Amino acid sequence: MKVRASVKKLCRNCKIVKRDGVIRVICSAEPKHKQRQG
Amino acid sequence: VKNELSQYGILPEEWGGESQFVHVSAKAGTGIDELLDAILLQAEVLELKAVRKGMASGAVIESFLDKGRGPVATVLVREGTLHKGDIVLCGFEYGRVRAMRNELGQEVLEAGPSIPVEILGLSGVPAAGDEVTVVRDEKKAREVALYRQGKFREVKLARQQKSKLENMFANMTEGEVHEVNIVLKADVQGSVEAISDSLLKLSTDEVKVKIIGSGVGGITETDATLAAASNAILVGFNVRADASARKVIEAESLDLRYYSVIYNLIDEVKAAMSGMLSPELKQQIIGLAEVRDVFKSPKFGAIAGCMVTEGVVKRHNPIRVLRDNVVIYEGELESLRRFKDDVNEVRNGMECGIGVKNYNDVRTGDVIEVFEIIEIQRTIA
Amino acid sequence: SRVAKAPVVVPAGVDVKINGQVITIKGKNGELTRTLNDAVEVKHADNTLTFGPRDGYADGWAQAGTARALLNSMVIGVTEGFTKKLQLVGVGYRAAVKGNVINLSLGFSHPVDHQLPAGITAECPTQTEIVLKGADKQVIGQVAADLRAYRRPEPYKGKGVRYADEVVRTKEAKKK
Amino acid sequence: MALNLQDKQAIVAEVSEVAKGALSAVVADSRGVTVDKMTELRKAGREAGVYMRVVRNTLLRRAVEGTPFECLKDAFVGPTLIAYSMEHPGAAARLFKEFAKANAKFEVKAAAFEGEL
Amino acid sequence: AKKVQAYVKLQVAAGMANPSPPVGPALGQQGVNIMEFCKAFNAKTDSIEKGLPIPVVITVYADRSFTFVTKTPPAAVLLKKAAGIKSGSGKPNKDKVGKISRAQLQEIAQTKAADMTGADIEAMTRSIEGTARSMGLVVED
Amino acid sequence: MLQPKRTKFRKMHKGRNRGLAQGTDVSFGSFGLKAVGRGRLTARQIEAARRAMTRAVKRQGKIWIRVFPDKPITEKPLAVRMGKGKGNVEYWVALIQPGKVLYEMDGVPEELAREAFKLAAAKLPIKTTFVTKTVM
RNA sequence: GAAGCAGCCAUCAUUUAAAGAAAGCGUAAUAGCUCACUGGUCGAGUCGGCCUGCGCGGAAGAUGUAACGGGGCUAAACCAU
Repeated sequence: MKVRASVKKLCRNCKIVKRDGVIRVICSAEPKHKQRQG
Repeated sequence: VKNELSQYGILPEEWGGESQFVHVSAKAGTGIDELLDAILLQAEVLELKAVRKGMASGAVIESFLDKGRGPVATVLVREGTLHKGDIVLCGFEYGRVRAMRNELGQEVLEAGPSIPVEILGLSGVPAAGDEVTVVRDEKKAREVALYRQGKFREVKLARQQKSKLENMFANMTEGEVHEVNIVLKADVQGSVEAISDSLLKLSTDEVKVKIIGSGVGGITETDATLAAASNAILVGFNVRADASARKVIEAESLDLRYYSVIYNLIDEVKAAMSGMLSPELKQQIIGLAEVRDVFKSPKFGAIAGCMVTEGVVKRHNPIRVLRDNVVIYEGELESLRRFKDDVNEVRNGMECGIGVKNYNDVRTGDVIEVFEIIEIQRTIA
Repeated sequence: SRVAKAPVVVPAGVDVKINGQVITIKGKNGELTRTLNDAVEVKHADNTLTFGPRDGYADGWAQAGTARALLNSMVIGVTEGFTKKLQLVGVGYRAAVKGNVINLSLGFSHPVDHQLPAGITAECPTQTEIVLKGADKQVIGQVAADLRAYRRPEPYKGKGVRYADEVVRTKEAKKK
Repeated sequence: MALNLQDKQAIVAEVSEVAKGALSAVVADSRGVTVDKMTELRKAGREAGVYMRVVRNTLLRRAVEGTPFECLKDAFVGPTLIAYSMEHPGAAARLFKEFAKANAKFEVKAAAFEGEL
Repeated sequence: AKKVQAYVKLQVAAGMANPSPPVGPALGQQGVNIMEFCKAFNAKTDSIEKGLPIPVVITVYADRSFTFVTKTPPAAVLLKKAAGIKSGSGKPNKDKVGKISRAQLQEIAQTKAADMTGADIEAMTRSIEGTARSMGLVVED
Repeated sequence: MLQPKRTKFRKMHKGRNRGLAQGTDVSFGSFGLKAVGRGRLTARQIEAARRAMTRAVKRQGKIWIRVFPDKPITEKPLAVRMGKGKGNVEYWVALIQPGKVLYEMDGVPEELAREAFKLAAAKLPIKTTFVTKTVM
């Protein structure tokens, strides 16, 4: 998945949730939107 | 399979009008008994009444060349009793039959009304997929054949007229011309006509690929001579070279391939066209430099002192000397001098000098854009 | 908020045993079904297991709703049981059940023979469906995931192990 | 959203009137289709949006106050999303039969299915 | 009937009739029924008028009296009876092809009020007006 | 880009940045953008920042530009030793003190003016904040 | 196999509780499966920002821990008293 300094978001079905030291981007509708870092 | 062919007009079994289906196994290999009965049953239900004691006729399955037995053809005879002495006319091919030869049993004298038999001893190679008819006399079947040669000359003049009026030009309309030529001989004459069409199918407009001199059978002296005369790749299917081709090949070793599978041939013509293809597209800056303080020199006329403002400057690359979106002067980077000495390369924030042969046109505050050009090599698909 | 602040029900003939901080419910099926507890206070009150924050902690409601969901699921586990059918999409795939192992052939040369814990049991209506029922939602869900692990869903053709509720998420083959 | 105390006042005087009369509706919706209600609507196109409207009015916690004492027989609401109608000629009028023949496909509960006098 | 799972659906007015290939594998799965043109569209004509767009729904079932998806001629009968092609404008357009009025065009297909949902009259005119902005018959304020 | 038309002189002293900015009030915009930090604002920056929000609303509204690049900055070539006279003229800079209103903007809705400065903000090099017109 | 979600155009309104000629998966396309919007149910807090205090990520290097002096500490830190 993507790594970027900013989370930035994409769509309303992107949840935007922390795991440990690492934010993830979890999108039910779209794995293309997947990210970590933040 | 039964349901999916019940979505089409194939006459499906029971739900449709009944082309009968049989369920048997050929990939694994388990009989097939039922299928053999079904094939017989359809042929018994059909009316197959045929002359067994009269005259002979039929079609040519596949034709090829033998180098001890001559041009030959495998001919299925529809109408019974092709005899030992009969005169035959197939299209533009004629002759009295010398002998008849078969793979179920070697020596054939009088044939059935449903069997393929090889014929041998003919004038040229008879076309596959059309009609052989026995005839009254040999002399008359010269005269018909010479009329059919007149017909092939009518088809020759038709194919000669067509190419000029389709696009005005003899060949290529636009100035960016590229072509590939090939010289092709397949062993089977039905094959040579079919796969040559598929090699002219795949072409793009920019690089055009074309057949010159399609052959049947072994490579010969004159076949190698055509690709020596005008550059082309010389290929043959199961076809291979003979001694009089080898004599030309050992002198000038043209592109010579005797082959494996047709897909690799269709790939290698595409590869040849791709190598043929014109190669470059990308134009991208390396550096930008500002001019100040002109000097004069007998080497180049004027010398523009420069300071490179951005990017890298290299000895030979194209340049654009510009002020405010006009190109003031044009060139290729001629002289790169730093401080007092000509040097291979210079990077931004550095004093430079440059002058170009027949440059005397310096204006301070003009800008040089030096730019890199990068090849890409397009590939046909 | 709201459900972490709610007492959870005791349907009689459950064990409802508490001994230190373990909570051990056997009931209407199964055995054991034991959880161990931390900073969630809890009061048995006949028809409920009533919860609250324990002494000096900052995790009131946030530990408690965990315990709320746990002792709920233990009561549901001893009564109803958990999960559903694994279906086999992808032609030629086959499930063979035995009391120890769910064996699958998912295109692999070696047979998988996947072993099943005793608090769960499994079933074959068909050679393609595998149904299972059992004591605990955490353990049965992990077993379904271990089965799902062998051939994961793929959006090109959907081959491998589904649960029959996840998205197909179809992606077109781009020869175009 | 809505402040209940000021909002309910305007509604009840018009809404309550249908219940008081000779007959009142209790039409419902669940696993059917709205396109069939738009079928009953193109029937109500004939009467210009009055008699056969099958009005999916269904509020109870912002509206339909209990001040008249005979209106709560037909005004209960829940699952099976509720709809009203309009009645004037009365005495088992033949206007109903056009609504009636569509009941083959079901479209849940309808007027006088609850067995009241 | 009670099944809408698989069918094929077309517009079949005048010489316009049929989206291009019903003789392909789209309709070649099906069994046969004659009735449904004569059952479904053909109900509503003499209660309304002539100059109506014509949709159709093709399917087959055991009782031979199956459930119509489209109940009716498509709404903009007021435009389509008056002008254009029988299915409609005969071309998509922003502008150019016509105009809509409030002095003489109201009453032309007044009978389609009986099987249009479009109810009392001032909203019934506006409901066909947006359809006519689709078709192209736009008029300045 | 942008530069003064005629020299008082062709080079300048470094100077200092103590004290908060004088120009902190919105003149002509409904909205604008004010600088929280301080720093050097290039002529490439002011060119870029105007270009982006112009493109976004295409031609809607009107902008004012309070900032101006007043003084030059000089810079040394790579090869030269220290000393040997002051560097040559290289670019033009708008030096700003903290609290300076950089841009102002009027003829758009509120959120679109917020977007326009959000877009412009990444072209700007230092910390900024959004402003509303108000009174004395 | 198009009737909102493969295309192109209209860039609007109707019927209407409420529903934009409809945002997605889905269907061969509708439907299926929902959103937007509201009814029933349940039950009190609910939603988005702003100013400041202290953290988290952004954080990859060269002989061996190797950027609290070390052990080691959640007070043996930090802030205020």
